[PDB]
Amino acid sequence: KDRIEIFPSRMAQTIMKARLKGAQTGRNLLKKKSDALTLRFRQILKK
Amino acid sequence: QVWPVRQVRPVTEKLPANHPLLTGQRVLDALFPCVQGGTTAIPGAFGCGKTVISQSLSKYSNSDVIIYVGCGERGNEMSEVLRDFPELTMEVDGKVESIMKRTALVANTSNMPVAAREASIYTGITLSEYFRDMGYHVSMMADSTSRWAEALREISGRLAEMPADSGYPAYLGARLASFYERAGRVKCLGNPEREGSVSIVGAVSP
Amino acid sequence: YLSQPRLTYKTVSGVNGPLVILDHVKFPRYAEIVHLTLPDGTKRSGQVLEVSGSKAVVQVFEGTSGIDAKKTSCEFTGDILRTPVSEDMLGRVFNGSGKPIDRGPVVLAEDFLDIMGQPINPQCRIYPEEMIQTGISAIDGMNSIARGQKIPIFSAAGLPHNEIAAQICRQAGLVKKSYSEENFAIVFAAMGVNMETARFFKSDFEENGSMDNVCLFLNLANDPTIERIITPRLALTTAEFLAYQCEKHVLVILTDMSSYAEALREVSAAREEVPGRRGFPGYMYTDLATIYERAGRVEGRNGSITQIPILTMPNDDITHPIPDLTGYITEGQIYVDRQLHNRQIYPPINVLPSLSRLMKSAIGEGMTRKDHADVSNQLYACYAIGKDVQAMKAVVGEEALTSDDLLYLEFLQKFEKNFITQGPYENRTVYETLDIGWQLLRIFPKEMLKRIPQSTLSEFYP
Amino acid sequence: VCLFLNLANDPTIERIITPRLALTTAEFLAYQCEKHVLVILTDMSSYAEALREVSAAREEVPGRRGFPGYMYTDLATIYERAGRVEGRNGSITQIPILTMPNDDITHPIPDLTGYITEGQIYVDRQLHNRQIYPPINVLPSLSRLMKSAIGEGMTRKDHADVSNQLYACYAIGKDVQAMKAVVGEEALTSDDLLYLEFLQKFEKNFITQGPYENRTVYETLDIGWQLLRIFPKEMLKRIPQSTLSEFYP
Amino acid sequence: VCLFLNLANDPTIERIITPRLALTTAEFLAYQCEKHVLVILTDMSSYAEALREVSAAREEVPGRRGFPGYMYTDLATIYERAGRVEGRNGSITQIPILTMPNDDITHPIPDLTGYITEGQIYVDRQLHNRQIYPPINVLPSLSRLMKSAIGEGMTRKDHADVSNQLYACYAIGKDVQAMKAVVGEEALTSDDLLYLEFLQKFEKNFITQGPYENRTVYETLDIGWQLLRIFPKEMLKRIPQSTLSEFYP
Amino acid sequence: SLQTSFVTLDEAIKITNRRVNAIEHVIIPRIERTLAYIITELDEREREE
Repeated sequence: KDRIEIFPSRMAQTIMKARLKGAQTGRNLLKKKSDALTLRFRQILKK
Repeated sequence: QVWPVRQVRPVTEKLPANHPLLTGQRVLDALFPCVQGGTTAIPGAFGCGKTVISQSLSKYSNSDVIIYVGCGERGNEMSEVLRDFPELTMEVDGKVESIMKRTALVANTSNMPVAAREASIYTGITLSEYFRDMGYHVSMMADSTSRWAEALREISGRLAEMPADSGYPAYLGARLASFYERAGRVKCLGNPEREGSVSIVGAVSP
Repeated sequence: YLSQPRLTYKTVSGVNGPLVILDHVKFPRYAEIVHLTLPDGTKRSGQVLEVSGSKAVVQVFEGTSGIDAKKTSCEFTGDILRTPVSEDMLGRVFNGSGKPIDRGPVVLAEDFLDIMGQPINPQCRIYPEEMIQTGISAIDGMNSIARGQKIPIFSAAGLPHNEIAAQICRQAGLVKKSYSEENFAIVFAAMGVNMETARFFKSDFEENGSMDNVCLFLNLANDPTIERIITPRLALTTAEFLAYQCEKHVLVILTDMSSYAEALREVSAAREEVPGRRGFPGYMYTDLATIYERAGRVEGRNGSITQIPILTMPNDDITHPIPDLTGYITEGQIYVDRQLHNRQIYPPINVLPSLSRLMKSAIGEGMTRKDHADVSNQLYACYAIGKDVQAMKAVVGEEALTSDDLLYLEFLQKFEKNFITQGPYENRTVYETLDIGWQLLRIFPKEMLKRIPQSTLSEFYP
Repeated sequence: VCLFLNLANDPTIERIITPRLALTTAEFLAYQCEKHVLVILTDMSSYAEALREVSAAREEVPGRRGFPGYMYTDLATIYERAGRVEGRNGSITQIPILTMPNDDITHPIPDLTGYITEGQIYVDRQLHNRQIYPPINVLPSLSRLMKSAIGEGMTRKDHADVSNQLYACYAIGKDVQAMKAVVGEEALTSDDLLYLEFLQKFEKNFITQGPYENRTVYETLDIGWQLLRIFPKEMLKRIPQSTLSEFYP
Repeated sequence: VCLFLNLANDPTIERIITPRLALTTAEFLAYQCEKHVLVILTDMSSYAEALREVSAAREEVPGRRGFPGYMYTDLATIYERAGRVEGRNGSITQIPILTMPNDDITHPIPDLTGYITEGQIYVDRQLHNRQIYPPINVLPSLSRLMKSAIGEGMTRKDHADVSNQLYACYAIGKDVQAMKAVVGEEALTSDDLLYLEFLQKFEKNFITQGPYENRTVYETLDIGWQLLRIFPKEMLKRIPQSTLSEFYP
Repeated sequence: SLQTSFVTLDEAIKITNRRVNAIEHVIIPRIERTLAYIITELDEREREE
């Protein structure tokens, strides 16, 4: 399971590169959303 | 004298690393010490001021003789070095001595024949070994080991040799091991008793 | 010189592919040129490739079709390929081999030169100091080109790079400080190109009154490969003559060296050398180095040479050998992004991944202006922040934004509206670009200009 | 002490001959003098590199990563000279030391090492980053001879089952730690806390050891029992009940 | 039926001749007796292997993966023996079976067979793992039926449209299945649940079919219509309006 | 009203943090390993040729 099941080929490489970029961007946006929610969390907890 | 470049000059014996190497910089001197006769590496990507490290080494060091070496440096990038390096200054009893008579430069551009680029490193280590048998403390710096490596790879490809993992031929590890062990502190060979050593630092372009 | 008569042979041992085996040759030379005469009366030319014993093999540029085994003949120049060169070559066009394409006469040989060229003594190289005006806001303000800096451009296939090159050629020039622009010249070289984008060049460069300082070379795709490999060296040698033997500053432009690499693969396959990485000979690195490192200033001369080649990236792969090695032996790069082309922005330059290694010396107070570096750095940083803020808006919504975020978004929008877009003919001066940058900067309030020293802000912001 | 030296500056090709001479000496001492001999080789990676260089010069059929195809026979020849022989009190023990090119274990060198020897010890760079003097990863380090010198009469009755239970508990600990790395902390159960405590005490006491410390096997089993007592009696599914009654208190 | 039997224990060299020995008899029966023929071949991978044996023995320049270059022309030769012909009756229907090296669709043999045969039917390992007696993946499959099965004398008018709609629906269902593997069930809309439910019903009823269970074509189209009725009529975009009014209720 | 909103807020926060950790510590290492394996296999094919 530690290796995604796909035969080696150039287009496997391209597809995996694209998926890597998409996953990285999605992680960044999700971390941002968590940050904004935590900012609101702290702000309403001011008092 | 004439001495083959691929042969190690013999020595009477080898000695442990005892004396510490000094640099004017505080951080490198205090927390990550070097030794007289040690081996160091440092990245060499663009945008970092390793030229300042070169100047700090050349101005201020326990050593007395220095060798800058080159194996292809993108033309103008080492043209800057050739312009600015001879203008540097020292202090010896207040005398400027900006001639840098403690440095010898060996440089190569990209268009020089591959053999020259490959053999520049061995030329440098031969010269440092000679000036170490003189009886001094010597220091060497390499410009970019990766470019030497790809020059070696190209020379191998010219003769149509079996490529190893990631294309570079099998010589790499053994050659680097030999090259780096060529350094160290020793007692020189000769009737007047004396001693010397060879520090070394190298660059890596990941 | 040569005083002995030229020789002729008819011994043809055989043919294999584009090569021709001869025999019984007295002291053949390595790369000496020869001519061929088919029995039917056609003329041809070729270059000696390999030599062994009394045998000598020769490649033919125009192809080996129609060669007769016993009724052909050949002649030996007895010498290496030389070029006629002269300063009056401006206004002309050629086909790589030097044969004129337009209706002009043969070039008078003011001098003969060896096409292979020579290496340059590193001791004489002088650090580039000045900057070349290009008329493009992206290339001049956001980035820069020094007198000697070798800057390639990457661009995937099917994107408008020839247009960028043509506009650069049209609007090239020097900064007017107040031995003027007459010293500047251009050598344009296009290889392996369609018949379209060739008529376009030869017409448009004529339509804008600039042939007085241009020396142009064309080599269509259907031409012999040996013409393709030969041409760029010819261009470089004429550039060297015009720049160093005569005091000129020369801007060389090369297009699509990937086809040059293809021709290199061709000649390698002909010689039957074992391919390596991705079917490319290992020594192609040193070959490209030979085609490079013909730039920079030299002591004892007031001239300069500056190379700006273009490349076709296969499938947006930075780790492909061609762009990777080119980066290893060049001092920066300018990117072109597909999304910007889809956004109908005529200059599609994406200035974020691009970088020029010699900014610090190309500009300054004695140069265009003192505030230039500060303005450039501030513009880059705030654009990065603006892209980040658009990403922020992608989720957080417009109502959750601050005034600062609105400033960043508006600045970004106006920036691609004005700073990037130029038009196919708008020749902007450097001062004009800096003025536009200042106008865009004024949108932000005074305090946010963190990258701007206070004195410059007082001088220019009001 | 018998020493055979080879610095890196010596000719590469001589390294191919270097080990066989030492092995011949070991055989002589073992089977003509009844000397119990231990043998150590610093780096077979250099041997593999030199053999690769020779083969590349000889244009021989390549294999994985352009290595010579016949390392199997060669390495078997080098390592086979070990064990004991009937009617003689000599013996030979081999302890080579291998340097991986990097963290990978599927590189051909260790892969062909795996088939030969009846076990292997593993050293983990991560544990060395934790400043543990013997940074040993137990999990990838089985020994194929845990049968003929273990049990009552050799070391002690309750040895093998203790080893197996410790292996299982450590593996479960690694699994739950991986789960905690993602799910969080509040979602973990009591048994997970017990396993984490077991890991912490096991790494603090068992593997940790002085540069000169020398523990007997008996106290090692005592420490193992002390660690095992943390869990309840019923959770040790890897141990028979009789031993549990015999040694738990 | 006429059989030719070449077994694994026989010498491999005669495999080069065997298929032509079959096809010559086939074409004689198809063009000198006007008898319709269904000719079956199987495991062409062994035929390609025999070609590799011969090529390697003859030291010719290898192409892809040691296979000779002209084996493309060879396969063109061995597959171009079907189709009707005027002035006569009868024909040949060619159905080879192809054993698959690992599971790489992009292996040379399947690729070159893909450039010659008009279509291909695909057998999938996942379906066989999930216990489906005809484990066939519709997605990679394709044939040239666009002009054959229409309805004017063939099955019926709505046939091809129904088939295309089912194919599109299955593709979207697999897309939803991929979507569900990422996020939880909460993000599912009504459309996603509909698509998943359709996927299970289609897999469990349409494709699932025991041996000897002959099904009429009209019955298959009726089953497809039953599957289609699950979705409300608005989302069936491919269907022409007249057919939608006629058959959906 | 303040604390009632706060409840839903912290629940959404914990969910998002859990999702972030899940994306970070699972998918990316698998992708990197797959890419390395693919590069190795293509290198092997080229060497054999």
